[PDB]
Amino acid sequence: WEYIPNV
Amino acid sequence: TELNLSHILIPLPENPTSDQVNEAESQARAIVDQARNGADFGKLAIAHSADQQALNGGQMGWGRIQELPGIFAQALSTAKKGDIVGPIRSGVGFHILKVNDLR
Repeated sequence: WEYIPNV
Repeated sequence: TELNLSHILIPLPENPTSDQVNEAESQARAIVDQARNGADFGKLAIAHSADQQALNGGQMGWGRIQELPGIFAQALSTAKKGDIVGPIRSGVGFHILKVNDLR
């Protein structure tokens, strides 16, 4: 992944 | 084997009130409906996402599903290209994902 959002 | 995804976050603070939750869920569900009816998802992110990649259309690139948070991976089981998934709630608010492509 280039970017993984926070949850 | 890998999916290409984009993300939108409709934010909620810690210990949100019922009013805050209802507003965010309503906005998130409306965005899901728009995205499932042809709206450009990256532009919906530019206009509505609170995440840091909003201006880049919420692009996540290519990757392996299980490396993402379980709440995302589980929701992406059997998803197809073009699918919009969500709203998915977590501590930071409501998440919406678009499956841009698969390879």
